[PDB]
Amino acid sequence: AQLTMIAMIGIAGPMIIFLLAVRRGNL
Amino acid sequence: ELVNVVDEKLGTAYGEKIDLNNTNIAAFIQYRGLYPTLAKLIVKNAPYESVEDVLNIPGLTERQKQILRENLEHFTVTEVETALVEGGDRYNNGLYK
Amino acid sequence: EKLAFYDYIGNNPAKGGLFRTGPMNKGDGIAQAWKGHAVFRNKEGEELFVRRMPAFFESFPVILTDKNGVVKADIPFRRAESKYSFEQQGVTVSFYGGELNGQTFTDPPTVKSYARKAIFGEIFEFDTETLNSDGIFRTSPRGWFTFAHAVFA
Amino acid sequence: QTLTYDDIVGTGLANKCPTLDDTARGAYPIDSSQTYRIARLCLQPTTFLVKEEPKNKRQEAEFVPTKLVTRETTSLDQIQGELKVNSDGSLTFVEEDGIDFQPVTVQMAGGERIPLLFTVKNLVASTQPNVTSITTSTDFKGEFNVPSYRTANFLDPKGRGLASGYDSAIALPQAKEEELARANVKRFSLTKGQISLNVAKVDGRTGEIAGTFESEQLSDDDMGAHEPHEVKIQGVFYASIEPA
Amino acid sequence: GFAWWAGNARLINLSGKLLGAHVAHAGLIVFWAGAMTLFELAHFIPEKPMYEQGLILIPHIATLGWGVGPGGEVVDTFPFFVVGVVHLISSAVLGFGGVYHAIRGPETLEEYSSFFGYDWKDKNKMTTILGFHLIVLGIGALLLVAKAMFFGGLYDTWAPGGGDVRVITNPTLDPRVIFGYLLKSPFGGEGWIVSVNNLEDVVGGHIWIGLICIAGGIWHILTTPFGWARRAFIWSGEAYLSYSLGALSMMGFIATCFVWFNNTVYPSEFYGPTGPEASQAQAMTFLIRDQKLGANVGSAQGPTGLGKYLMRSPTGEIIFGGETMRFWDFRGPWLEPLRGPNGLDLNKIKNDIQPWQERRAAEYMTHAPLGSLNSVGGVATEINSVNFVSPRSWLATSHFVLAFFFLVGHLWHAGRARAAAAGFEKGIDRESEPVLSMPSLD
Amino acid sequence: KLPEAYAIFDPLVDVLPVIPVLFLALAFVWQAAVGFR
Amino acid sequence: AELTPEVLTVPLNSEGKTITLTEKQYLEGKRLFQYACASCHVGGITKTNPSLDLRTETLALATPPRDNIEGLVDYMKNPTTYDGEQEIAEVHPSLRSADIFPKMRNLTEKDLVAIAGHILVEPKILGDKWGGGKVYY
Amino acid sequence: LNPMWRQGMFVLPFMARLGVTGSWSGWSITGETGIDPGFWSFEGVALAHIV
Amino acid sequence: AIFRFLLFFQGFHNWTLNPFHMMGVAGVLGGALLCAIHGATVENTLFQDGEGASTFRAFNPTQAEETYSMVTANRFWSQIFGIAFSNKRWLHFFMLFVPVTGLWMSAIGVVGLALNLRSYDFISQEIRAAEDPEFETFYTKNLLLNEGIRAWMAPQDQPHENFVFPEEVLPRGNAL
Amino acid sequence: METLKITVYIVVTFFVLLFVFGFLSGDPARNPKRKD
Ligand code: CLA
Ligand code: CLA
Ligand code: CLA
Ligand code: CLA
Ligand code: CLA
Ligand code: HEC
Ligand SMILES: CC1=C(/C=C/C(C)=C/C=C/C(C)=C/C=C/C=C(C)/C=C/C=C(C)/C=C/C2=C(C)CCCC2(C)C)C(C)(C)CCC1
Ligand SMILES: CC1=C(/C=C/C(C)=C/C=C/C(C)=C/C=C/C=C(C)/C=C/C=C(C)/C=C/C2=C(C)CCCC2(C)C)C(C)(C)CCC1
Ligand SMILES: CC1=C(/C=C/C(C)=C/C=C/C(C)=C/C=C/C=C(C)/C=C/C=C(C)/C=C/C2=C(C)CCCC2(C)C)C(C)(C)CCC1
Ligand SMILES: [Fe+2]
Repeated sequence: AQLTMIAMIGIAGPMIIFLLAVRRGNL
Repeated sequence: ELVNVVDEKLGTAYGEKIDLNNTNIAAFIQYRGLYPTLAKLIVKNAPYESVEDVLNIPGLTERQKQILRENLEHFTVTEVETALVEGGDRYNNGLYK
Repeated sequence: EKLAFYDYIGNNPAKGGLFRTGPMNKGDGIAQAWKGHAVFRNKEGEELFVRRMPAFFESFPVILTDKNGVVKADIPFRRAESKYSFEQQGVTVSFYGGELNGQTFTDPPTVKSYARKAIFGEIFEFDTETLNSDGIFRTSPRGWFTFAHAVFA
Repeated sequence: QTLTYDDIVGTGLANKCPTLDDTARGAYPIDSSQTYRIARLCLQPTTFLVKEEPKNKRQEAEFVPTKLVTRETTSLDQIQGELKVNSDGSLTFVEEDGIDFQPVTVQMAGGERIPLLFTVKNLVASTQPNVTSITTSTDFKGEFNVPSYRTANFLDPKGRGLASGYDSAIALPQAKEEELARANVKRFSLTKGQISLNVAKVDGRTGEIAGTFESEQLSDDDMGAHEPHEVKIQGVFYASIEPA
Repeated sequence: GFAWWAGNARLINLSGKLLGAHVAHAGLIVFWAGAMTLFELAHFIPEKPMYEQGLILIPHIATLGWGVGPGGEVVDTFPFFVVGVVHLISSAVLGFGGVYHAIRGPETLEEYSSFFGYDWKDKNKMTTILGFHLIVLGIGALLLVAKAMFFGGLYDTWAPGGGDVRVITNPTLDPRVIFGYLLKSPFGGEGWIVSVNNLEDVVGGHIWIGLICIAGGIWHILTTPFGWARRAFIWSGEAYLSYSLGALSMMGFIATCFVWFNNTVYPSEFYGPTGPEASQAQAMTFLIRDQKLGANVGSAQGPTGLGKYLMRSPTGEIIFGGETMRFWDFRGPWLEPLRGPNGLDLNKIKNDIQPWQERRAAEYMTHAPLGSLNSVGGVATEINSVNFVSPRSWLATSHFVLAFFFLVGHLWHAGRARAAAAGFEKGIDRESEPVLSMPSLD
Repeated sequence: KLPEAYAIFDPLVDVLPVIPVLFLALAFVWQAAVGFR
Repeated sequence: AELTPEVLTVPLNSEGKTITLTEKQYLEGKRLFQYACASCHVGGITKTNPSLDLRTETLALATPPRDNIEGLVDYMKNPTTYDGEQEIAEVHPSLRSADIFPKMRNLTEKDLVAIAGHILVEPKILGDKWGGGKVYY
Repeated sequence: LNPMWRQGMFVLPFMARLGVTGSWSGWSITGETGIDPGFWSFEGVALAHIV
Repeated sequence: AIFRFLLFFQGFHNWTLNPFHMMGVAGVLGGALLCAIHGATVENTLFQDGEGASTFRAFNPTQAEETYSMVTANRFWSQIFGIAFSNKRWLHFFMLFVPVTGLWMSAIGVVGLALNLRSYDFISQEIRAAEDPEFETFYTKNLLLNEGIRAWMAPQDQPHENFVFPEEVLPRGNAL
Repeated sequence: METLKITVYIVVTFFVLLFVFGFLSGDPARNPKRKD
């Protein structure tokens, strides 16, 4: 759906923050 | 002595029929075949002394005279009223919807 | 006449204004006599009824109805497409009781003139010269008392 | 050379009638076995004179000068009509159509605004007999109609009007109406005016003429609310004649 | 010492991270232009006028002469696709450089290279950066010239035959015309640069602007500010930002009026009629209708005494009557055939109105730029039915709003830049309160 | 409409222009993660 | 109240034969009327010529009567003035003039029937509001 | 029949006495219409005294 | 529905002409003015009590000292506007006084409107306008608007009255 | 009227030049703290 794409796209942003926070990145 | 001439006109045949000398051109839409073509000629060739005069409009086809003949009973003529025909008001009297 | 005078909107206390000062007589005048009860009929002899002015309205159109509430005559604003004019409908007025008892009027501007007054209820003759009345409704002592005491409260 | 819109716009030249060179002292001959029309009549007022009221008896006031306050909106132009040759050789111009009216308001001394419908509507103007040629001494004299300055739909500031509006002073519900009848009942006036046109220039080649005019007519009466004033209008004119 | 909500101010003295901020932000601008174009194209239907479809970027490309033929009919949508894809692709490159310089790159440029590093206080370096960008801008103005003269031309709503794409072979160079515009009054009937009404003047202005920017760019690379300029300005990063904010604000106000009044570089074929245009077309429409019925529209006196259809302007020109008397300065290609030297020509009006002019008037009158926020077309009392708000209203309102806030942003940063350069932007020193060492007022 | 060959990506294109808005919102998730320092 | 077959029944021709539209046809005709007609004919008036409206009694008195599906479908192909004397395809959208009125190009014969049907149905639902103007808003 | 002294005018005659005779609205006390007095009209004199 | 109530009061009570409403308006707009100008003044006469660029952190709710200079604020406004506050207690009382008093005044006018005791007309204007059809003011123009409001909304807004106004009785200007 | 026009052109030009030269006359330096 259109809502499938915008869900995947929308998930990307916060996923970056999470990966960096769970790995103690330079946040 | 101070009388509204438009209100007075509503007390004559003008208030019940299409007055060939006075009525705005939009009223010819009430009967079929009259608008816009015959309405245009009728208004351009006013005034008329008798309702029957409109049959003598130069240029009428026989079908147009037939339409007029059939609608003569919905026509009337009263004296021209300056207030109703000045301002080009028979073509556009400021009334839309 | 006393009962008819109660049936007249000029004595309604909710028809005044804050800065319209003085007695009610200063507005519509000193009432002199009941003119009689106006009965309106169209050209078909149907009795018509003037729609009365509600207290909310500073001004109100003149609309005449039959016993069933159907509009049968009015005073039109735009004349060009009027269907219900007094002229077209042959509206007349007849008076019973009071000063004009048994008189009938047929000339449209006179008939309209009484129709304009009938929206106020029963029709009265007023003396407007003695107090130089201005023709604009004022409220009664019932109105002024209520206003002052609700504001003080 | 010819001027375009973009040369004229905003200059005031659009309100001016075409002029003829001071050499144009020719004569335009009139063939009676021929019909003629005025292809364009242009009238440009230069002076508005209003007659005063002397209040008293047989003194009769004069025409006083006035100031125009409505700007360069005054000229009649694009007027056309038949130019007829009569049995006696007089010519008669019959106005057919054109921009033949302009509302104008001028101010008299003291501040009174006088509005008027400057017009030549339905103008019929004739010459003297035996013209045979239009020359720098030909005069046209005629009369025209002056309809009401406002037409039937116009509503006064309390909503009263002739073909529309209230028929009473609704803000004074119980005032006696007889004092108000002149303001409550609108009427539509239709009066006559008079105009002289004096041909002072003639281009015999092209059929253009130019000259001077004086007209007299009534000002606005505000649909019967007040008495009109008499107005005298002077200006210049231009006209072009064609074989019809 | 800045809080999180002023966190981008921490970037003031970190030239490397600020570069990434800027380049990343530039990627965002390019992304929207690419994404919006494709979105518009995906929704585009060629049989509907563009202004019935909420399009603002496709009209900009069509105006450059791509995709359209005579009358503004869209002939080929592929150029639209190309413009969108190429912008879209390019944003990934800008994004890439942007986050590299912001996260991984050198925090400050001045140690890595003396060419790219800068101090805000270095007046010589600042004018050189300025100079480089002036040359870029000058080149950009010349690309528009190149498109108009050497690469197919531009759409020309004034072209004879209903508008068409036209190559510009004689751009206006006369500086009395070009700079003449800059000195016209901004009031009605004049309209400053917004009155530019032909592509020759448009193309010629960009030749002039291109050269002036390149010349000024070389000027500022080669010079340093003169002392009168040194003593007049505040020399700091926030001062510079404040100056640009004011310039952008002024520019937004101009663009607002441009899209609202100009029907040359915003052709009404693509953007819909202007407000003046649509109001003139209503008077035209009923002129035409009534005249067909037998009315003599020249001699018709209206209720006020003025002409019902035709009257004079304050300077005598014959114009349309009614409330549209205010819009007589309007000029448009469907109307100009009816003008003579004195304004509208009664003989042309009686005899020479064409069907395509009747159509275009009726179309423009029924697409006047009035509509509700939820896109119900027409006056505020209209019922639901027509889904329509003019692109001109959308473009005018959005850019008035943006221009206003940027003026506020100018005031904010200009005042702070002044106060920070004088050293009291954080408050008054209790031990050295200036007012306490002044004499009393009374 | 998009050219035929790309019609598969039509629903993706209907969504793309919103993406810059997500960068502003993403800035506040980032600040939420580090506690608005 | 609901959309019943009775309200969805409209005259097909002058002879008095009738046709019953589906609800689907009605909603489609409404959408197409908005797409191609409403900019001038919203609510059954005519913005560029208010003297002529889409009321049934008005269409009945047109020459060719237009108060039936056939008369309306014909009008959309070859519109004439109210008295039938002049063809007006050049200033009124129609199939005959779809080159200059591009929204008419992609309309099929069944679309014309749906547009015609909506125009005949709507006064049955809205009464005086259809074609009445702002007075009845 | 209605000169200033019939109208209770008191300072008007002192302006008229020394030469101020017209008003910016175009009338003069001598009865002549269409006159321009320039600044020193009755209005200008009044204004001058206020300033 | 409250928007409807606003427009009803214009059309039927001419409420904008009421001096008790006007005093209410001055109290609400005067309140909002006072709110903005006092907040801005404090924030722009702050003392430097910390080193950060965020000045909020340099305040402590138990500190004895004023956090901004009344003296500099007073001189600014005296030279900009001519007058200024000099008394902090009076200033904050006045901030109480203005919007409270404004709202009390509008309440009094609505008590009057409970009885239709409106400030609807000016009698002198109506007398002149009735007799002189060339006399027009913004006062008479607004009453024409009220009259339109009444006739056009009353049937649908007061459905229990069963008002039937035929098209011919509706007040309308030309064309519209 | 032209006398009026010229007079106003002159008066407006004067006040504008005061404004411009006034701010060009070392205005950053006219403050109570650091004048440079
Ligand atoms: C409860 C008190 C009360 C009431 C209800 C009345 C009622 C009446 N009186 Mg009587 N009267 C009273 C007290 C009262 N009076 C007193 C105390 C006096 C002596 C002054 C009089 C003297 C008097 C005379 C001499 C006359 C009347 C007359 C009348 C009648 C007409 C009233 C009128 O035009 O109002 C007009 C009222 C107003 C225009 C309202 C004014 C109120 C203003 C607008 C309020 C000001 C608000 C203020 C500024 C708020 C700002 C505060 C802010 C700073 C915080 C009416 C029956 C008249 C009559 O018909 O007699 C036969 C008459 O001639 N009265
Ligand atoms: C080119 C434009 C530009 C640039 C580069 C800057 C740069 C800067 N500004 Mg300035 N500013 C600008 C325009 C600009 N401003 C404009 C136009 C205004 C007026 C509105 C301001 C008003 C302003 C103030 C009041 C302040 C700054 C400050 C600052 C600094 C820190 C800002 C920060 O971290 O924001 C952090 C960003 C945010 C907190 C996000 C704000 C969110 C906005 C307001 C709402 C967005 C709504 C949007 C339209 C729709 C949202 C849809 C929804 C679905 C999300 C920085 C140096 C600060 C300063 O002085 O530093 C020295 C400061 O206090 N600016
Ligand atoms: C256009 C908007 C914009 C841009 C470009 C920037 C850019 C920047 N900010 Mg600002 N900021 C913004 C809006 C913006 N900000 C707003 C709205 C706020 C209010 C919340 C702030 C508040 C703020 C604070 C409080 C601070 C900054 C700081 C910074 C800088 C360092 C950030 C950092 O270390 O991230 C580290 C974060 C991460 C590593 C998490 C992931 C971030 C990546 C970039 C997300 C990319 C996602 C994207 C889909 C990737 C596409 C890749 C593709 C190209 C292949 C950087 C230059 C900091 C600074 O100045 O440092 C001294 C700082 O302290 N900003
Ligand atoms: C205005 C934007 C801008 C600016 C000022 C800089 C400046 C800098 N970058 Mg950055 N960068 C940018 C954009 C920018 N970059 C972009 C868009 C990308 C993504 C491709 C990068 C990716 C990037 C990387 C990966 C690195 C740098 C590095 C550097 C530094 C050294 C560069 C060097 O030696 O020159 C090299 C010069 C050239 C290669 C000349 C080629 C000219 C280019 C390619 C074409 C001209 C562009 C044209 C005018 C416009 C674009 C066309 C388009 C419109 C179609 C320098 C401080 C380096 C650094 O900091 O190391 C510590 C480094 O490693 N940059
Ligand atoms: C982005 C564009 C830009 C920017 C920011 C600058 C910035 C600067 N320039 Mg450069 N300049 C540029 C483009 C630019 N320039 C171009 C393209 C050229 C070539 C024409 C020049 C030629 C140039 C010269 C010859 C000089 C500068 C100088 C300067 C400095 C002083 C500026 C100043 O006081 O102006 C403030 C403006 C004034 C004091 C006068 C205002 C006059 C305008 C026209 C008034 C009009 C205002 C009105 C409201 C708007 C209508 C416009 C009207 C013409 C119709 C400053 C660093 C000076 C310097 O130090 O250089 C070393 C200097 O002498 N510049
Ligand atoms: C403005 C550009 C219009 C659009 C879009 C549509 N119509 Fe129209 N219509 C318009 C005018 C100016 C007129 C009067 C034409 C004349 O001179 O007679 C009409 C008329 C009609 C009629 C006749 C109504 C009658 O009472 O006889 C019909 C049935 C009609 N129009 C239908 C119609 C349809 C179905 C449209 C969308 C396909 C449509 N019109 C669009 C102006 C405009
Ligand atoms: C083009 C393209 C692409 C790209 C994309 C991108 C670029 C993306 C991005 C993305 C992003 C960029 C995202 C982001 C997102 C985010 C979000 C999702 C956010 C959220 C938020 C929130 C929700 C918030 C909340 C909060 C907080 C946190 C705090 C405060 C409060 C609040 C509540 C506000 C791809 C690859 C697909 C491919 C295809 C095409
Ligand atoms: C720094 C920072 C920031 C910012 C960031 C930014 C702003 C960035 C940007 C980025 C970017 C700016 C990105 C971009 C990207 C893009 C891309 C990735 C693209 C892709 C593309 C594609 C892949 C396409 C495809 C296609 C085609 C080709 C065709 C058509 C179809 C389609 C569309 C599918 C923030 C705030 C967050 C935080 C802090 C830090
Ligand atoms: C392209 C084009 C064109 C052209 C254009 C041009 C040529 C332009 C120019 C422009 C210009 C040429 C501009 C200029 C501007 C300027 C300005 C805007 C200024 C500014 C100023 C200021 C800001 C200042 C300030 C100050 C002062 C006053 C004092 C001291 C201090 C200071 C310095 C701060 C045309 C139109 C033809 C057409 C179309 C296109
Ligand atoms: Fe406080």
